[PDB]
Amino acid sequence: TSLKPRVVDFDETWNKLLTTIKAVVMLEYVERATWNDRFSDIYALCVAYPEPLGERLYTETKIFLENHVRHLHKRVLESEEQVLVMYHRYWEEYSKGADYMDCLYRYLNTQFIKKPLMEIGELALDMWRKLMVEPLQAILIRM
Amino acid sequence: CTVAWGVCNHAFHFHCISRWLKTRQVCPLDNREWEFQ
Amino acid sequence: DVFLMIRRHKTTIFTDAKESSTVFELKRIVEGILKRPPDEQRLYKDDQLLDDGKTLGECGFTSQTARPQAPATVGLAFRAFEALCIEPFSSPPELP
Amino acid sequence: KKHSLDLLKLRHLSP
Amino acid sequence: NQDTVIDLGISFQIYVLQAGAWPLTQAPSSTFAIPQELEKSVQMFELFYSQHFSGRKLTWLHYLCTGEVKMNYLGKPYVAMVTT
Amino acid sequence: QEMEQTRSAVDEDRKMYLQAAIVRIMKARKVLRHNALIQEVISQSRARFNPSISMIKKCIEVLIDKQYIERSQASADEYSYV
Amino acid sequence: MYVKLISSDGHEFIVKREHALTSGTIKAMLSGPGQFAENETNEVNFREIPSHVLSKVCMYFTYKVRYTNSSTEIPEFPIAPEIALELLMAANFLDC
Amino acid sequence: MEGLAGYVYKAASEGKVLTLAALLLNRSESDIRYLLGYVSQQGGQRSTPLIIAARNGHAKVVRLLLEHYRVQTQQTGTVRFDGYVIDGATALWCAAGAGHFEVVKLLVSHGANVNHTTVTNSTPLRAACFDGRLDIVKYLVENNANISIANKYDNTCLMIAAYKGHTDVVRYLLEQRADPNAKAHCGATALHFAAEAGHIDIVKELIKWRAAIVVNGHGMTPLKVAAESCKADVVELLLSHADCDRRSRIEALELLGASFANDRENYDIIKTYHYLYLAMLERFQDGDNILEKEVLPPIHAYGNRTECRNPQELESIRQDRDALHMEGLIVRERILGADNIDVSHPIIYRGAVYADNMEFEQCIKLWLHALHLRQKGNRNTHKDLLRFAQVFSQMIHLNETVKAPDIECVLRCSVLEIEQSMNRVKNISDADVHNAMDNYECNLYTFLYLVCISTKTQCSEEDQCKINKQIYNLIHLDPRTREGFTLLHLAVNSNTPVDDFHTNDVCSFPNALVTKLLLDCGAEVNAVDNEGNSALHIIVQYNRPISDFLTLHSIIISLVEAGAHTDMTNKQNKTPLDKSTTGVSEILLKTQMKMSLKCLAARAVRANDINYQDQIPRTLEEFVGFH
Ligand SMILES: [Zn+2]
Repeated sequence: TSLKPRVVDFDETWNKLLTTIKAVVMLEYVERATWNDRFSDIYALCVAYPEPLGERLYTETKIFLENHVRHLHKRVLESEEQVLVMYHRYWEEYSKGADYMDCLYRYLNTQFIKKPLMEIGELALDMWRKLMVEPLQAILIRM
Repeated sequence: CTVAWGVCNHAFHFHCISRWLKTRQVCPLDNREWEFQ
Repeated sequence: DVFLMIRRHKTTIFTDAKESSTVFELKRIVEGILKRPPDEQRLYKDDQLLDDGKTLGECGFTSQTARPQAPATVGLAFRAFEALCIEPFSSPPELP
Repeated sequence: KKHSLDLLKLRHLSP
Repeated sequence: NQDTVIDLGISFQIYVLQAGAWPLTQAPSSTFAIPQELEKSVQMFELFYSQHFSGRKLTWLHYLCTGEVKMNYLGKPYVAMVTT
Repeated sequence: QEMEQTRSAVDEDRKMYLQAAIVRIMKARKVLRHNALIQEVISQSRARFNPSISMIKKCIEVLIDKQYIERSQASADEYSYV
Repeated sequence: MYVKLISSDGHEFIVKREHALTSGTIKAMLSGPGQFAENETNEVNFREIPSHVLSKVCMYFTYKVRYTNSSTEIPEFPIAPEIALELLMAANFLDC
Repeated sequence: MEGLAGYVYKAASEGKVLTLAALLLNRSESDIRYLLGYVSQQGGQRSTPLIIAARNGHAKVVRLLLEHYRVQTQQTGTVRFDGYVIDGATALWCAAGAGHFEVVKLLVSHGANVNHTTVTNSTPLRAACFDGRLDIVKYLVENNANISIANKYDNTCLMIAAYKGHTDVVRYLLEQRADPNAKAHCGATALHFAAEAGHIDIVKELIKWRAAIVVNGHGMTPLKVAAESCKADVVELLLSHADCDRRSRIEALELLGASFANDRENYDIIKTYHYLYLAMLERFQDGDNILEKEVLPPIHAYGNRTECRNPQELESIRQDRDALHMEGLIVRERILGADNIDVSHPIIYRGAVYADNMEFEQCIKLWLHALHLRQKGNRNTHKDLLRFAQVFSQMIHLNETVKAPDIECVLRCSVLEIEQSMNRVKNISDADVHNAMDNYECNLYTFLYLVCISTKTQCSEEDQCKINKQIYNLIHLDPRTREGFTLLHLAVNSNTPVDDFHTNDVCSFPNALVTKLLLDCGAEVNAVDNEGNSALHIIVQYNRPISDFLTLHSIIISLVEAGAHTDMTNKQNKTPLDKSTTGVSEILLKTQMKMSLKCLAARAVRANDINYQDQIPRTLEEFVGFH
């Protein structure tokens, strides 16, 4: 096809995008042709007629970041003995995932977020703060 | 004050150029007829 | 600072060079960026062979003609030389 | 320039 | 900060001077050709200075600045440095 | 040689200051006596160099040719402008 | 050092990485997982933009690298009427 | 025809007969009736030829017009040229207002319009009372005209007679057994207007008819109204009403002494001390049922004084002039409250006197207090903010430090009053929308002067943060002038009016510090005016590129660094390079341009007129719109 603004189904595009971005956050080896194809998917979502799906995409990736950080929170909380090691490993993985998410979601950052809202890398860091160091601040500080 | 340019790449002060053209219609360095922009 | 569009079928390379310089290092750099033996590259300027020691400024294109804009239709072929079947760019859609 | 001298119901004073 | 990796080979040190404030000027002609080994620094500082301190034209003065000397042809006797 | 030209560089600088000072006085009252103007320009240009009587007299003649100042027709001592 | 830009219609365009990092989207595509650090290929798949617009953005990459800050008499960049409004969308996608 | 209408208007202007007779015959009926019943537009005002006949005292021409035709006086026209010029009035209205009795009586003799009701329902008796001629009023009431015609704001003819110095009109009106207790819109009942201009004979005339004393809407008796305006004689007359009471008498004397301290026309400090001492002696005269002062808490604006509760301290402040000025201000504040209309002006006058004597800090305190009172009362303070801009630009030009909290306070007041000015412009459709628009533009200019002053004054980090917060708050309302100029555009423009007072020495537009401050506070750097010119389109058109090149350089750097488009086009599709009209600005902008393929492609799309609607991203439609 082309970059023409076309009516696109949000469900399947968001499903493939969610799979590739959870693979990115967990640092699973994702195909790089898939990486470029999902750049194209981001562009298609931020542009599609009759209403831009930028707000819906931002809300959906916010929900995905929230529940992934909550899952990591539950895992590090149940890993009582190695909470520190698990938090360090998950922090490295999630920092790389947040940087690569700010890379993948560049069209939202430079065309929807800054045109208020706050960037996808900033959103991932804020969610990690509020749901991953804010709840267990006391135990991490004491450890 | 304002700066007045010239057709011969000659830019000077407005008052100085006005007094000079009141004296003569010749550039103060070369021999060419003064004009504004 | 001559510019070139070295074409071989679908593959296209944008290359910077100097006004007065031979095509020896041109073949060496396309060897380096194409990952293939160096002897099979043969450059065609509008489908004619050129000397391997003659400067590319005198070859028919200069920096005044080969700008950072559309540089040249320089074709490339590899000995198996192969037939020159340089694929053209896709035609633009019919505008209203 | 003399601030004091610069100093100085309009619809109601109409006839 | 530049996108490509650039090494000058020079520990650059420059004293940028206001034109009308300072008394040293270009009253003599002094048509000096910039040395080729250090021309990369002056062709990139002007690239740097026009990008940051825009709208400023540099008139390089060579006879009020020093330099260092390489002795590859001599055979490196001791260490020497004089004005550029 | 460099010391001599710097002593002569200020000579051209003080001529421009004398011309600027004379014009500045001549736009406040538009006419003064010839002897009254000399003491006035010395008083203004006093924190800087002290101008000689011969130099200010030459600066008047230069400013006459520049048509910034001109001697009055009724009295040559009085200075008008044009 | 050299990246490869595969168009939608098969065509492969090879331009310098320094030339192709002047666009934000390509810089984001090269970074992240699957950077494919072979130091010579760095292929990217542009499944949407056709061949002519990708050729034009590669010419623009060369043009901007050459004229980033120099030559105040900047030459005009020749946008054809039939390539505009499709190079504009391509430049928006690439964030050039 | 309009030309023959102008011809007959010129004929009737000179009061001639044969010219009008030759210019109003040899035609049909309808055109002649239209000529005699339509107004001509002269000097920007429409007026009947009968209006210009009666205004010049040419009664013979209109008398023969009434004899030879059946012309009526019921034509709609203006009221009067002395600052009203509102339409709706009849010809007899201005005939009475022209002070010509014979034209009035001949217009009554054929088709009287004594009971005319305009948009202000002002009868010709209103203009007759305004002019002040007894014969016109007498005849007009003798023509069976009601004298109790109250306006929408209830302006009886007796009120305008009392406000003016025409005692004959008001004495004839009260001789007809008119209502003396006439309530107005603001509550002012006859005596309040009479004892405001200091007309002693009129006040005597109404007390003879027992006009009575009643408190108006603003909490002011006629006696307190008289004492507020330094008119001592009407205060004397109203203090002998046979029902006045001590508390009112002493508060009136205190108010009179207060008013004499700070006024332009009536400034006597000896009268201030003497009336304050008379009120204090009459307070502490008996020792039984004594009336002690209910002293208000001290106010920082008037120094730190706490009135004068004893005659000894009043005696000690006898010879100290500024203490007496402050004492008068404080007792005036106590008597008239902090919510009266006229309590603020003497404070401003004392501030102006202090500023003229180079005493600036107390001037700022007094003017800030007046500003706070006027903003609590929700009044137009665009003159007061300009006054702050003038005095702040007088300390900076005099190399005097300006206090940062004072600048913050006046900036907060300016931002709030610009909010209320926006509300005033939005609410008022076309009643006085031009005055509100001019006040809005003046307020924007005064805010820019205050910001320019704030840039040149060194401030602490907290005070600078508060100033930036106020500027930020004003920016996030997007204030726009008539021609779409945002708050950034005027600080960029060179045609932005700087006031002819001391503001010229400190406030120069374009200013690189104001632009940098606005861009740091979040000004929309890509905002457009009505013509489409952005902030960059106006700085390039600046016609003094070399005289203040330091200013021109830094503002373009700030505009581009803030994120302006160095390529976007206005409504006329003119790039700022094309609209640069200057080599120096063109060189600076070409140095500062950053090239993008999006800009070149959009420029090619716009130049070739390619249909881009519904073929591009919605966010890119705007980009094609300006590129
Ligand atoms: Zn010339």
